[PDB]
Amino acid sequence: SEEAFIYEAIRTPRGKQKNGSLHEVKPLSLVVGLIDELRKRHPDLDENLISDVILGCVSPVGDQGGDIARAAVLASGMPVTSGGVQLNRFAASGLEAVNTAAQKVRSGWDDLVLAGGVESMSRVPMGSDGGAMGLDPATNYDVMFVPQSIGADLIATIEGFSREDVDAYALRSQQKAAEAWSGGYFAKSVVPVRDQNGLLILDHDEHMRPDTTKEGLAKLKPAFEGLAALGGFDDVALQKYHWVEKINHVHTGGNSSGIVDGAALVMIGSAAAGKLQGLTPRARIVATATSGADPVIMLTGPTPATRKVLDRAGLTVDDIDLFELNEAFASVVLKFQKDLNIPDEKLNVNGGAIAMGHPLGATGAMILGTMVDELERRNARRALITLCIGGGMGVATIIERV
Amino acid sequence: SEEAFIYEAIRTPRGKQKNGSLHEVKPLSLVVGLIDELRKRHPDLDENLISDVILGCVSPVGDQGGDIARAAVLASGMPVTSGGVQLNRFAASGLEAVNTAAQKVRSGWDDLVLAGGVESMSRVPMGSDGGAMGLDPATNYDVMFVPQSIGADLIATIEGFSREDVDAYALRSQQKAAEAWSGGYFAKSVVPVRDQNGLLILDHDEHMRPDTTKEGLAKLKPAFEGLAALGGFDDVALQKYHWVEKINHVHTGGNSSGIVDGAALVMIGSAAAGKLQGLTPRARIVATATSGADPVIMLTGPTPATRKVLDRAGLTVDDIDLFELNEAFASVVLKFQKDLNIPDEKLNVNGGAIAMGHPLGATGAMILGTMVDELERRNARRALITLCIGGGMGVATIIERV
Amino acid sequence: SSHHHHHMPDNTIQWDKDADGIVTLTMDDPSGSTNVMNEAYIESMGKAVDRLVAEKDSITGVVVASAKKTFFAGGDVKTMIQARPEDAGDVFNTVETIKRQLRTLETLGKPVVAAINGAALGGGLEIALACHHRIAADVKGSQLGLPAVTLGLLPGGGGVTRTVRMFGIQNAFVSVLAQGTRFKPAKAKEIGLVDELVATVEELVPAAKAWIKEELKANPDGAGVQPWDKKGYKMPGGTPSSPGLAAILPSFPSNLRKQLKGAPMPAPRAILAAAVEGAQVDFDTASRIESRYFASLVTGQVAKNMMQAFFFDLQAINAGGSRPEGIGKTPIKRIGVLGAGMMGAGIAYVSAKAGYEVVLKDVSLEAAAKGKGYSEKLEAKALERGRTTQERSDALLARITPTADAADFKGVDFVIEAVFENQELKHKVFGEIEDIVEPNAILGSNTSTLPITGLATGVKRQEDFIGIAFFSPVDKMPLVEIIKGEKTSDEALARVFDYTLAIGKTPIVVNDSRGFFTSRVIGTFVNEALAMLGEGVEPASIEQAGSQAGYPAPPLQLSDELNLELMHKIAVATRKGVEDAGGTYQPHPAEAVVEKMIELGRSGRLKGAGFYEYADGKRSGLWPGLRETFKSGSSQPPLQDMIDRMLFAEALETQKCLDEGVLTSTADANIGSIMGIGFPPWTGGSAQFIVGYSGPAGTGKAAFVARARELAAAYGDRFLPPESLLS
Repeated sequence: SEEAFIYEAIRTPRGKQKNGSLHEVKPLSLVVGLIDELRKRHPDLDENLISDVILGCVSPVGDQGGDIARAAVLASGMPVTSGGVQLNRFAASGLEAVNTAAQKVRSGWDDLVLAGGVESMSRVPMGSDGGAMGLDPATNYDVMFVPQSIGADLIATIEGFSREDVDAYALRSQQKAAEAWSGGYFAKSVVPVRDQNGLLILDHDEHMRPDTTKEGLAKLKPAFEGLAALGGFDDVALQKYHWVEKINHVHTGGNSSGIVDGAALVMIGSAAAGKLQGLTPRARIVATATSGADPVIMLTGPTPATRKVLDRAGLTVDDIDLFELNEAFASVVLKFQKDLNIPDEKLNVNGGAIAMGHPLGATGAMILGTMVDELERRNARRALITLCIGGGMGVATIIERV
Repeated sequence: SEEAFIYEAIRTPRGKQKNGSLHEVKPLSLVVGLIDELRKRHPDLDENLISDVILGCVSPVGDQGGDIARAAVLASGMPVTSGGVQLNRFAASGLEAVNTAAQKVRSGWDDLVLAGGVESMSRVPMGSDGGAMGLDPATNYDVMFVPQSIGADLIATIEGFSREDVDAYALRSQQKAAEAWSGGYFAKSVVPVRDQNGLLILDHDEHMRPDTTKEGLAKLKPAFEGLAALGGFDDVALQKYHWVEKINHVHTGGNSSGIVDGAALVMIGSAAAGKLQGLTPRARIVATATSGADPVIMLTGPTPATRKVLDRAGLTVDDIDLFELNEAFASVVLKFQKDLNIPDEKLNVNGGAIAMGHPLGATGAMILGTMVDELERRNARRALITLCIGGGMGVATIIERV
Repeated sequence: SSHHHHHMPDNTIQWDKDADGIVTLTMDDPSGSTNVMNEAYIESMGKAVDRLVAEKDSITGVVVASAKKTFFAGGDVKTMIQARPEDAGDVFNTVETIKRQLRTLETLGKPVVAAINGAALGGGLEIALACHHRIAADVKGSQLGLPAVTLGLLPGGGGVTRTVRMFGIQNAFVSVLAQGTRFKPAKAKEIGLVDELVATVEELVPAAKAWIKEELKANPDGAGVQPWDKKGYKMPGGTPSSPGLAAILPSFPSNLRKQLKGAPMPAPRAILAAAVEGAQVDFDTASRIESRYFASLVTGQVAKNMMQAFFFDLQAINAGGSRPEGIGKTPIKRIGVLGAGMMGAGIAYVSAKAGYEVVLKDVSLEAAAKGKGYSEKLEAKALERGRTTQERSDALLARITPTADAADFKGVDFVIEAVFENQELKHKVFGEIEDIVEPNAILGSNTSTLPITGLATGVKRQEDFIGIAFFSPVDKMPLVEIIKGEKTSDEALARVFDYTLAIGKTPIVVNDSRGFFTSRVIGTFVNEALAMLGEGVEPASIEQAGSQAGYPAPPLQLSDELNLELMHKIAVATRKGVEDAGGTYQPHPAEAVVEKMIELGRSGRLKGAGFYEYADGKRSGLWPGLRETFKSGSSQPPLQDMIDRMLFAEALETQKCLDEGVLTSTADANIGSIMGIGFPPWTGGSAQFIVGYSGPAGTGKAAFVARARELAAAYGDRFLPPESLLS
């Protein structure tokens, strides 16, 4: 019934793990700083109309535990009637928070909703929340658990992707991320992280290595191969994919996503909520979808999730102008490009997670806000956002510039 | 647009902490067993139409970490296109999972969705996930953090509730829970927890003490008073409520909710999804709402949340037949009864969390499924479900029997 | 919920409380010679435990001893094999009572010491694990371990719960639980399973009572309290919640599938589950989780399969089942082995290892020395491991007399043959030696396919001629396929049958037929794989289907060890047995695939190239050109159909050997298929796989017929079930 519109979409610069600028910043402070920016952009906005604050968090433990969305509402000074909920859908937690917020608006039971995610991987490492399936032997044995790292090498081995092929994609991601920063595409979106006094801490995605060469990536070692040969996940993955003889370890540190800090926020509301608050819509959520594939490969999820959201919205691949898949692994993107025959001029046009980093809980909202600002710069119509999810899941979202 | 209907609603018996029957059962097994029961009730149901599985979990750490909803989908044999997401909104995580599932159906982007929660407090204690506001000194100091235990004593001190008054409510909760089990109101809803061989583990809410006497509750000690006097939360709470001189510690172990294990599931879908799957609707989600109040008392949330959902659905207190507030503390229910002038013949008619226990992540779905089966037994029309949430939040949901 | 099973059997425990207040429980089962965990033990332990709780005032310590040769071994297998899925209640209550007795003995507040005189296997060690102190006598032949996994069960008497508490999840699983490793009393003290060692068994009890008097005086508070019952107990390696173990904990099931190769064996994964899930909770809750997993296995089909083959079938063969029904005993004074190849050398080793004087002979004194050197590189690698001494190992190598002269067999009463399969060769080789050795000597022949009937026509005393088919490697392969010829005496069977038991190997009796039983059935296995490869099936799937079915070696890899040109000759000999009888030979579709590789010059690993590609004597992946030769991937049948094709083709061929008299019983068919052809142990044998079949069509022999008809309606007429089990 009600139409969901994206009124704002901002994010923080992405730090790094080893000697990161954001290692001193609490993840709660990253969400508060973005709320402070939204007030700076709209000081005369009645925050009592904000019905909920939905955040995505994959490791809600310690600094990120205890409904950090609620901790962000109380610590930022927002009205106590704004609620707050933290959901975890692995890497797509940020995008699903946007989906859940948009679906809340269409239900008519919520007016204006903030959504996004936060993940300080330098303070809360990946997997600190334990694991219901990974640590339980009965569950790890029944459903064949093989980490996402091997699942990427298996796709490249199955689909025939060489070491030079994934290095050719990791190179253009470093370029299109450097081309995006030079052209200033992220100047309006990225909100620099400043301390209490206001002094600068980080103003740029510092995980990037824009001076990357083709010969430099080939000199790296696949750190994904020793864990597979020692842990024994190679033979486990090949027991289900029995028609594959040997796993070709093509993924290294230069062609996989980075372990970075960050947080993103997206303001979603109905047309009546934006008109009443003096807000103009920047994009419209056309359709969302949730599907999946086999959990052993763990990363073939974004392929049926995109086919579901396109057929549900009544569109095709030709009807979409921009495709944004999270660059968790290089072979994951090349797989999605081959499955749907995507022109690479429409696939991660402003770089992705290979160069700029992949904060687990917030990437879904970051690459969404990247597509909202890029649809306006290109003056295009539709954009499609997808992410590969651990557990063989997939979530896709189509937006349309207004 | 689409109307959300509750097709099924089941739950497990609630164990106990000290020598509980469910202390050996992994929380993942509690969600799987309820999925197995849903298949037993509908074997010819195409589970590929199940779009998502949303679970509420307040401490998603260890056994409950790693998107336990996804772990439940893979370990139960459900189709891999069923997704799975774990959200945390404190005690109302189970009800919000039902709300999020219902709002997903109204959006038309999801057909059939499972929702509920799970919390094995005997294996994962409360607060094991850390705390963004409780453990951070800057956050604990800025927003005045005083645990829910004192906030209940403050309401009773403010509203003038004596030790005999809260003991009079805890007694009738033990009676109406014993009257519900004797009459067999929960026979269709409660699903006994059985092991792998099928042997029984627990078939009844074992936290109950139906032989409770008025004189036995008065002999107890307020274990809520020593923590307040030693930790210093009494003076902190009185700094904001400056017009109160002394906090009357009326809450003990016999008039507060119990620390129990359990899990619940609710099957929600559109009318077209139920007709296609041969399912008949048992209730209809009329409206949901999210509001809140002051976080220092932490429990005055269910009062504005009920007023919001009633005015949004176009109803009043007189238009509702049943009220179900989670019995986290006795004074919380007496406060809600006085604020809206509720006849106690409509307030927790089948007992509540004082006798049967309060599993954090699953109570919102348990007391919802209790109201779905009670609207059919009474052949009534509307029922309203509310919960008091940590952080001064409140969530209410109105259902209508179909 | 008591200490007894019912709330009239014999009593199996003695009671003796000395003037110091130290009770001595001496287990002594009257009905047998082995203290076994039966219904009479549960009632005896309950009466002894209840007496300890009632007399705890006048008691200061407890010593658990035994009056048999061994301490305590196993459990009542007669009952566990009959437990149906509806009997899971009684099975759960039974093991709960057994551990409730030990938990009371364990938490008695007084030192309880175990005096381990002999073997402590299965339920035997689990009683010693319930003791606070363990003393074992260093008697050769005494074993200590939890071999419950071999029978498809888990140690459900506190073995999992206590070994994990003593050593940790990682150590206890891989070293004690998952493989059922048996330890010597010297190696047991090394890992902690035993605390003290004594020379003789008479030193046990007086040292146990001396240890209690010392423990009470030097440690009065911690006496009778296990390490995990104290306050500051920290599990070795940590619990699943500690960061050190949780980082590597996801690798535990993946490493298990790596070892088991995806075989449907539910026991090793149940042990790992009860081990980890028990470390997350307290002992008494961990003890109950261990029981629920144990009852899940006992009521299962796989456990009844392994208990049928690895217990009833093995104890029946060693009892003299297929032995001649009534024959005496005749010793062996000197063994003669012909040929110093990889077969003849290992035979001279396992014979000399049993203390038999061996006269090894090849064509040359050069190769005869290299034949004995095969056993030298087996005793040296054993001397490095410290399992034998220099004195004994030099007496073993002193019994073998390698030579090239035929007159050195003067005085041999048992001949072993181990050269190539040439009838004219075996006729002349036996002819040179038949008049030399003792007239009573057995004329044995290690033969693969050549019928013993024709080979016996080359000697004068054909009644003393028999077939003794060993398996490579001889030092480890424990099956001996004894082929019975038409002229073979009944006494010849017993003399070789008693010899096989003397060398610690398991024998089977086979009547002379085509391919005997091992080489005949293993041929249908490799044929089904080569049939699939010719049908366009991916080679990588055939290797996975072979390993996931339960075979130790995938079929294409085995098709390279077994020379591909050697199998072509077997099809030539079979094509001669039918067309010289008049009938039209119906060739298996795998024969055309064999000749396709013969024409390409890839006839197995021996040539250096077969289905795999070999380099520096090491198998190095599959041949890349194998996909273009047979158009791999053109047919993609389900993996479960591939597994059933390689399993049914061997189960159906085993059933034919039972009808044709090739095999006398099903115990030789089950054990012979496992310890010889390499049949999956989870099936319990090729004959047990028929009556114990479990699939998406049912359970038992009736479901086997429907699945065989289903495989026959899609993969050829060769899968139709015989009449011996049809309808």
